[PDB]
Amino acid sequence: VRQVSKHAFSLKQLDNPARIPPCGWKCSKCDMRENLWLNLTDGSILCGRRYFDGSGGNNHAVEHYRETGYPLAVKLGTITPDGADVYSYDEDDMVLDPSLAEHLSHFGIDM
Ligand SMILES: O=C(O)CNC(=O)c1ccc(S(=O)(=O)N2CCC(c3ccccc3)CC2)cc1F
Ligand SMILES: [Zn+2]
Repeated sequence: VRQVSKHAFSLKQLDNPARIPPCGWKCSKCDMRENLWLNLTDGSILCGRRYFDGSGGNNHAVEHYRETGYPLAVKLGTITPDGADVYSYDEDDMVLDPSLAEHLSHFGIDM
């Protein structure tokens, strides 16, 4: 079972966030329109990491975590009323975010 993040009840989300619509996303740093991760601190939309077999993206979301420390990201296209795929860069694991509806509503997203 995925464990609840240590950040789920303490996450600081930045002021004056930009709204995120329900589709049309692109990585800000490359052409990818799939495997995109919404950082829950700042609403950045950046591609997933590259793996040893060539799978995955161009590491833009994990690069962004390394620059900012902003720990949680949600995989766009996985959000339903019951949850989403949430990764914690700080905790090195997929995690549950019981505050995900609040965190997504910060960006105008209705789970
Ligand atoms: O990429 C981002 O910026 C944000 N996400 C992540 O860092 C992330 C990290 C780990 C996981 S994992 O442990 O489930 N696993 C997902 C399959 C991976 C795999 C790759 C090649 C062949 C077989 C398996 C191994 C890691 C899922 C993730 F989404
Ligand atoms: Zn990218």
